[PDB]
Amino acid sequence: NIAVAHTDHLSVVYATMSNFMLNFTNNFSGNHATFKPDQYVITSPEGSYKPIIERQGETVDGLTIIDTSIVWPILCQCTYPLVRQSIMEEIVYPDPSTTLSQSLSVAQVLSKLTLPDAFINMILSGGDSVVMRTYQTEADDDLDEGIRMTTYDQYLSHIRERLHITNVPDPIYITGASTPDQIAASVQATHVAVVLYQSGVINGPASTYLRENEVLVVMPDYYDVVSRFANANLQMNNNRYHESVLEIADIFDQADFIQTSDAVRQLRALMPTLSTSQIRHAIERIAQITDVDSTDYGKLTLRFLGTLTRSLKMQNAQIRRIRPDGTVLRYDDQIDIEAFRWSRYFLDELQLRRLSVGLRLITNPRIARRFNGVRIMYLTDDDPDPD
Amino acid sequence: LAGANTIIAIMRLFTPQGFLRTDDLAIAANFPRASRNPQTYIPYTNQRGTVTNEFASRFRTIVATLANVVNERAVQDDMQKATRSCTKQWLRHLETQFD
Amino acid sequence: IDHFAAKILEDWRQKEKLDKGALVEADRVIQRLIPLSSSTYVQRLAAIGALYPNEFTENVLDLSRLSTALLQLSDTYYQHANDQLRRLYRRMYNDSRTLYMTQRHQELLLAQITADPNILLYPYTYIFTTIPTSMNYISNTGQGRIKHSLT
Amino acid sequence: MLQQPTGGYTTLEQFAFTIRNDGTNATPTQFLQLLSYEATENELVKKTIPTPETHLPSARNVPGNVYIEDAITQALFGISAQNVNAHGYFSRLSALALPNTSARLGLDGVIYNSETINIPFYDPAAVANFAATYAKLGNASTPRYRADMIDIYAHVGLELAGTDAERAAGVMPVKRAKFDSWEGSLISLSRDVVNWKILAFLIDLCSLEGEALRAFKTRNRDVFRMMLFIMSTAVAANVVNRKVTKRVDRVLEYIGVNSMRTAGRTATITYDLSRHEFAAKFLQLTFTRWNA
Amino acid sequence: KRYFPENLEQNQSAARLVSAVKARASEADISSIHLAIAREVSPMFNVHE
Ligand SMILES: Nc1ncnc2c1ncn2[C@@H]1O[C@H](COP(=O)(O)OP(=O)(O)OP(=O)(O)O)[C@@H](O)[C@H]1O
Ligand SMILES: [Mg+2]
Repeated sequence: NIAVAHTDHLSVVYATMSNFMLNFTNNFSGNHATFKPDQYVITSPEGSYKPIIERQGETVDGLTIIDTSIVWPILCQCTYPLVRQSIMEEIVYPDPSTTLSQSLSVAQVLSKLTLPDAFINMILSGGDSVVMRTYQTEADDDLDEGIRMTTYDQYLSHIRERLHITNVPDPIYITGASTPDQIAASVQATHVAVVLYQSGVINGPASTYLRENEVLVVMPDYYDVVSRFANANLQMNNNRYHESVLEIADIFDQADFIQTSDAVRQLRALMPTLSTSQIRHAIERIAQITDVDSTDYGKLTLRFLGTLTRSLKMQNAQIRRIRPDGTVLRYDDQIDIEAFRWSRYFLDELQLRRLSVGLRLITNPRIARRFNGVRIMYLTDDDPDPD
Repeated sequence: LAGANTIIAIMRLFTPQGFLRTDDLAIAANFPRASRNPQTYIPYTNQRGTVTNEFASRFRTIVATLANVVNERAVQDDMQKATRSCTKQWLRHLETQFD
Repeated sequence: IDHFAAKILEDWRQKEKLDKGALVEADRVIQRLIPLSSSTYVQRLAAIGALYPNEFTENVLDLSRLSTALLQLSDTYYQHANDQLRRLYRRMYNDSRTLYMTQRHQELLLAQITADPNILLYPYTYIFTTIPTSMNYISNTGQGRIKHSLT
Repeated sequence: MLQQPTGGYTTLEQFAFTIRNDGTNATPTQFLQLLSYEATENELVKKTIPTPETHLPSARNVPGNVYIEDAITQALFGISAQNVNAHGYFSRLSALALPNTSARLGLDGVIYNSETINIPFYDPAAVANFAATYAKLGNASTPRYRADMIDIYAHVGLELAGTDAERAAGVMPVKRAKFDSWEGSLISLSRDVVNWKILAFLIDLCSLEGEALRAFKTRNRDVFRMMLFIMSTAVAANVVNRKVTKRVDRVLEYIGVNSMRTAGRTATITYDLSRHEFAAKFLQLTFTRWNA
Repeated sequence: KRYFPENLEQNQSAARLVSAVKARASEADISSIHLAIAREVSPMFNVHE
């Protein structure tokens, strides 16, 4: 008696609601045996990931507790427009405009909601760095010159997760049996110039390759590292190296992953040393400068949401499925949707387009009117040219 | 040790992130010092990069290790199963405090 | 995975019967499926599946847990001592959407087209040459202890 | 009207094709010199291209002067173009296909319905030749007539990355193209190509015949390859940059393999599905003309 | 205090966790904090426990 209404009416309401803008995920497959929701997170290399689905346990005003008892009223004490037909209720066909205008409002809010965060994290993306020592293979090398090295710990904390995000084969261990051509094949496979060391002394042609090509060897530890190389030149020595920082931009160069323009490079060079709290302060000030427009329904969703965003690092934040076992899977072209391959710093295509023009504006010689350095000297001011 | 790798690996979280420093100024000042060659171990060094903090990144690998530890923990009670995942969330929040 | 497994088994039995040269009523020349979009593991199944590896004729695989064995086989082929088979398998794994077939199949496809000109068959295909392997494994699934006579 | 020379319209200095590079107006060939290739394990083997359909789509009654050139060049290399099949004004090229039509394809790349004063235009016979094939771009979208968007790219690879030997063999390893590069190089290249007067190249490719045609194919091979390069960047799965001793080398992987990818990226111009069917149809036609 | 993410302190599953943390978290007191800092460099004449 109820089944006619559940099948012939409710079904077109589920079908129509399936098309709504914000119902953005698959709900089921029909297989109880195997259906597990896809589990994306907003992972970053310099922080823990935020699962999008979590047992956060907040009831969202009782949204997440499920009373099965509700089937009883349905079967027994409820009426339907179809079941009633002996009065004939006309069916209702609600206007699109009410939900659409709401869905759009939400999309308008949450689109721009991230913007100041997005901009700053877009600038700072190249700024993450690893400490690296540069030992000198030969006499009269400038301290910048020579084989470059970093602890395995630094490769883990920074370089490796970014290799996962960039979706490339893992860099080869070099055993000293290794030909320079193999190291070349590795660097061609993983576009960052890096090779993990494994064991054994490394032959000299390979060393000249690691020097000429500025490959960053990843030594497990700095214990008598000169023993590791066939120092036939006998210039290399454990006390002879130069430690320095290496920015992620100085290694990686993927376009929508890591801003790497000489303009942003320069802008970053002008920056003071930064804590995460200083960055958060930047974001809050940029937010306070531009009070974003929103429709009244958008202010309503905003205050409903409706507070902090600051807990999550977005340094090179990406969207990636995690395995239920908890490992973060590399992007898969055949599974994950294409729009997730690179968060484009969470900016719109048009903003990126304008952003290149602006980088042309900032880097312009004519507006470089902060001047550094000065010269105290005691001359007469006879014919004053500022130049 | 051959069979107990996870123990040693957990133990490596306890290794200090500072450096050993000769008491240069105290030597120059001729301050009393019972050690033949004076020095103290400073718990942490200055940040050298413009953005990354070597200390906070260390803590990140620590909480990651621990999250793997809690994750690998067998539990039988349902509440224990719950506090497992909650422990994981609270770790992931401590990470940001530390940062 | 389980579907791809059963189909790989079917095409291997079929190709085995074809290679013996017997006339056979193959309902379709290449029995195995062509993933268009799948996880990694399916792409491995497709790869070793298209290899028609000697191991199946030798019964080196255990068919009771087929896909597992198939995954396992793929791994050896992923790091095979033979450069030819390894480069071949890698190639098949990177182009999973392409159907791979030996020439002796391809002539059957051409015959099938010459018979019915508007027959539809999968557009994206590559004709690899089968790589010979000399390792004649003894094998026998099924009960019975072996009573060796050592030399 | 512009009379067509003994060579193509491309012989005129008015129609020179030149991408900007290193502070000068480089000919496409001396940019193609900068390209280098990392071969991989995969093989591209070119199948025979299917013959383009006999059907020429109707040029429906459009009162106005369609800007055909701009449309083709933006469906091909545009930084923002999409739904190129929605309007379907490419069919308008068919109006030029008739003998003795009053329509003229202007050097501006407009299709005037009538000959008009002070607007120079191509010789109507040659344009009828060019329209006789490229009007079929109008049915790039119709289900009966879409081009393969997967197989044709192997041909692209051969005509771009191919060595003379790999080309004669008809089978080359899949290659990873690369070149020492400046900031925003692929966008600058593609915008420098969107400006090209490609109708000159197309009209000469369709009209010229005999030895005079063959000299075109050699002289303008590099131009074809440059367009091919912008397309191949449009379909490349990824476009990494490599740091190397304070010099950056842009690397697109891979030449000759359509990834079908449609999500945008800063590095290169992007195809919507419609632009995939468009470029694939364009390639079917253009290669079908190119090999004869 | 900043011990718990919002609103994990409110989640029912977290009780056994939250209480555990609350068993450990001493209230801040500058004398004790400064003392913890100073003990790092002051000499130890009676083995600490
Ligand atoms: N049999 C295979 N066929 C094709 N590719 C493989 C194969 N095995 C591994 N790979 C590739 O090499 C990487 C190796 O991953 P890893 O071996 O750590 O775990 P896995 O992918 O489960 O493989 P395995 O099952 O061998 O452990 C994978 O990312 C995969 O892309
Ligand atoms: Mg069947």
